[PDB]
Amino acid sequence: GCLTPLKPVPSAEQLEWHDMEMYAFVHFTINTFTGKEWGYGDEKPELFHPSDFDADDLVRTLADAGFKGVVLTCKHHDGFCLWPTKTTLHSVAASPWKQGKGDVVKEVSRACGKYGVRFGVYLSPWDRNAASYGTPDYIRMYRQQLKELATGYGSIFLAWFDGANGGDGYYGGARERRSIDRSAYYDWKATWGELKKRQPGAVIFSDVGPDVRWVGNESGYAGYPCWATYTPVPLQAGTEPAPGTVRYRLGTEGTMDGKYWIPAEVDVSIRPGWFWHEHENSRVRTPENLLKLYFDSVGRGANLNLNVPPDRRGRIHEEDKKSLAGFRVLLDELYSRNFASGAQAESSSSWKGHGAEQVLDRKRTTYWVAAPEDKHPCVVLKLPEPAAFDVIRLAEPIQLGQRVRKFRVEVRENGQWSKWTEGASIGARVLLKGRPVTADGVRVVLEQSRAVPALCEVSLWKYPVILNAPAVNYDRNGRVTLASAENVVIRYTTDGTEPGPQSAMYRNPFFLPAGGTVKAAAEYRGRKSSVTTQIIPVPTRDWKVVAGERSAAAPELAIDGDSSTLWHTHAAQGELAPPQALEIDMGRPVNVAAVIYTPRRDSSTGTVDRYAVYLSMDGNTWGAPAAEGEFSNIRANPVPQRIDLKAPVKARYLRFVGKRVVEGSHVAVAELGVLGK
Ligand SMILES: [Ca+2]
Ligand SMILES: [Ca+2]
Repeated sequence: GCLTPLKPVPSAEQLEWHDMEMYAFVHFTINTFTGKEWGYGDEKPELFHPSDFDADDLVRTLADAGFKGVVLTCKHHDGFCLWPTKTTLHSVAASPWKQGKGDVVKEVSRACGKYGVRFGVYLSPWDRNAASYGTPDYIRMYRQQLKELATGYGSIFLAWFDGANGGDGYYGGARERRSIDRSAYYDWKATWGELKKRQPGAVIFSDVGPDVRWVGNESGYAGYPCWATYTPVPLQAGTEPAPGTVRYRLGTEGTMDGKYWIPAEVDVSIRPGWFWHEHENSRVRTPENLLKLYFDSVGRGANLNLNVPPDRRGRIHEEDKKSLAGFRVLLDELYSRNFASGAQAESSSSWKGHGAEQVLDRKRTTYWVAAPEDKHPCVVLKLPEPAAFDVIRLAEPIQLGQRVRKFRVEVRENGQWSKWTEGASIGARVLLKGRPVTADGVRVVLEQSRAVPALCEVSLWKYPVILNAPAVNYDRNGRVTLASAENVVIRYTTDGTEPGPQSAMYRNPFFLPAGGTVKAAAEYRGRKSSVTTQIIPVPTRDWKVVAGERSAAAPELAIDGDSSTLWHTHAAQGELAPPQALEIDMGRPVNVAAVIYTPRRDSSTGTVDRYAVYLSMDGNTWGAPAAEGEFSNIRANPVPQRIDLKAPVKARYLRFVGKRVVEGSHVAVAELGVLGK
């Protein structure tokens, strides 16, 4: 079955790149040691002194996360080079890292070889230290740097050519603004030709790059359809397309029937900034985020390039490693069971031996092709029994072209077929997520295509369960109800320990008539979730309101357990001013140790700041205040406030006196509770 291709087609190196699916950035240079996202160029190389670098750890941590390549920023915009280049001493050769000089590029490419992951380079065309930048001599220097990187560090699978500029820089002390004709300065054709002479197996990235294109954003999403084909058009009509001179937002979806084959890379950072920042340790993308990113990039037909910036300790930070390990666990669960492996494949037609069955081995080299006859080609998978799934994966033999243009996927439930998902492009691969179904039949219908269609993979998958922390709710009876999105086991503790994997399971609403602390956690297939911790106050069903201004709002709205219900003293007669008091008969002698005041959410009107609480056992003699003070920072942060008693008191009657407020001049209590440890 030697079938006729559909121009354009990818090359062998582009096919390998596609099959990689995903790979990593490592933004690491002197800016990592300045705190800047873009360096100026005046940095002393003294400042590149990573304490405890270790490249094996770096590459291994990335490879365990499933990334198949590492792209190192060998020189970023600041112009400082991570290897002892012969073009400048604004390199590691000047740094105290190592006795004078080591070589980060050598170590990272060596570890990439050590762990079977590809190695690629980023060499910023815009050099902000080279005093020759703007003159042809900088082009000579840049060509020598590219030769050095492409001569002594093994195979390079991708070279990353950033088209971004921005003008000013140190430029060897010039401290000047320089601009270059981006569409002609770097003379890209010859530089890239020489590079691909000494690295025939490499792939060129840039906004136009003859091999891989930029997705046109840095937020981490390609657009569906994300055609691999692409025809760059310039920003300024007439100029010649080049990195930084093309309508780049068009690179988010590609071009329908393009003239060239430049598939898309989704470069995105695990953190807001491309380089390591300490104040971003709390903003590292969660594994669920990274999986969503994986779909919105890989599962749309593009490839993923996640940036993991080593800190200025020279290591991937602990948060980054935690998130990467979680992301690997989630990708592994996603591909635990292929609900198509074991199925039968049928087709509306076939051509010269490429039968339907050929889509079950997931291999991109074996494929089904329809006959140039039926205008509605289709592929049916029949399953051994109804199976629970929600994700389909489709793939084309892209080496023969990209053919599918509009397509749908129908599922068979309860004996009947209904439409489940649809789309436009397939290309390298597409992950379609639909409604969760229990089905034993899948139909892929290729509605329209320019050339006789073909598929190399049809596989079925269950999207991993998002383990959201358990909701812990309670009524005025102490009846506690735990809940979560379905199909999760919930463990819980009431003493104060953390919910270990051997803690009490949740089953039905349980009781806690003393007031305490609940800590719950969700579980599914060995993977845990965040721990919800909730303090349950004492029951309030025997509580009656003994004293409190009624002519405006019913005081029972402050002990009804609903924070969205409001007691106030803002009657149509007047804004009756503080102090406003609530005397509560608790119905039973309670051993109170804390008082909870829940203010209103939407406003700061009526919220109290200075408070007094009296306790008694007859409601007639109160005495000195049982507690006393202010609610510091309740204006900007109106949340439930806790009055811890200096010493626990046993009492039946409680008087809460709001003495004065934050804004307005009536008192407003949303809820009022009591804790008795
Ligand atoms: Ca196949
Ligand atoms: Ca209330």
